[PDB]
Amino acid sequence: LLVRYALSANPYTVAKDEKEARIIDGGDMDKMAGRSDLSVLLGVKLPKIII
Amino acid sequence: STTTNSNSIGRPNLVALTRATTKLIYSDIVATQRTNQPVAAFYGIKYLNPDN
Amino acid sequence: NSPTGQVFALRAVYGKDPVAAGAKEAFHPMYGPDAMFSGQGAAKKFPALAAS
Amino acid sequence: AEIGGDHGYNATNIAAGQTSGAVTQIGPAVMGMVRRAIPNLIAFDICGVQPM
Repeated sequence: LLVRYALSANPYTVAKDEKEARIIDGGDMDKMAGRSDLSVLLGVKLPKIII
Repeated sequence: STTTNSNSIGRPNLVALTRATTKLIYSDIVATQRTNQPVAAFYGIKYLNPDN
Repeated sequence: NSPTGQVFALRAVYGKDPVAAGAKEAFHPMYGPDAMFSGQGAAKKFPALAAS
Repeated sequence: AEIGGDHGYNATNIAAGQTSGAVTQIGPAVMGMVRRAIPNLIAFDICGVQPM
């Protein structure tokens, strides 16, 4: 089985240290790390579950 | 062994447009009425006790 | 109907890799078809004439 | 006031759509595809044709 998709980031998400540019590829996560606006992450520190 | 590096893509498809507009809010925050002259005059009529 | 238009070409070549440097075009008008590739040339390796 | 701009006449830029002004192009058009012509065959009736 083969499945193909793009899976890009949304616009208004220029990569850091680049800013002004107009060919911005919103797929290369290595350069899009954190440089989004429409989603915000927040981790949570909790005590470990004993197994 | 013709791979996908031989065929060269043409015009990429335009899937989505993305405009940016604020949730403009002034119809609900204020009270509006169209004025027919360049000077708008409101009346404030107050009810006063004999001590004004 | 749009600025900066495009046009494609379809060079047809024979060989394991159609993009490697030096690949010979199949249906070339100036160059005769290699009428040994589908024949005896597939069975052995004919050396090419050179200097000396 | 928002000049249209132009491509820098660089095949690198023109295909990608990188412009100089505003409204970077979606991409080139598609004027068509040209492929090599098919050489014609010399009729085998000159020599013996004996279907086995």
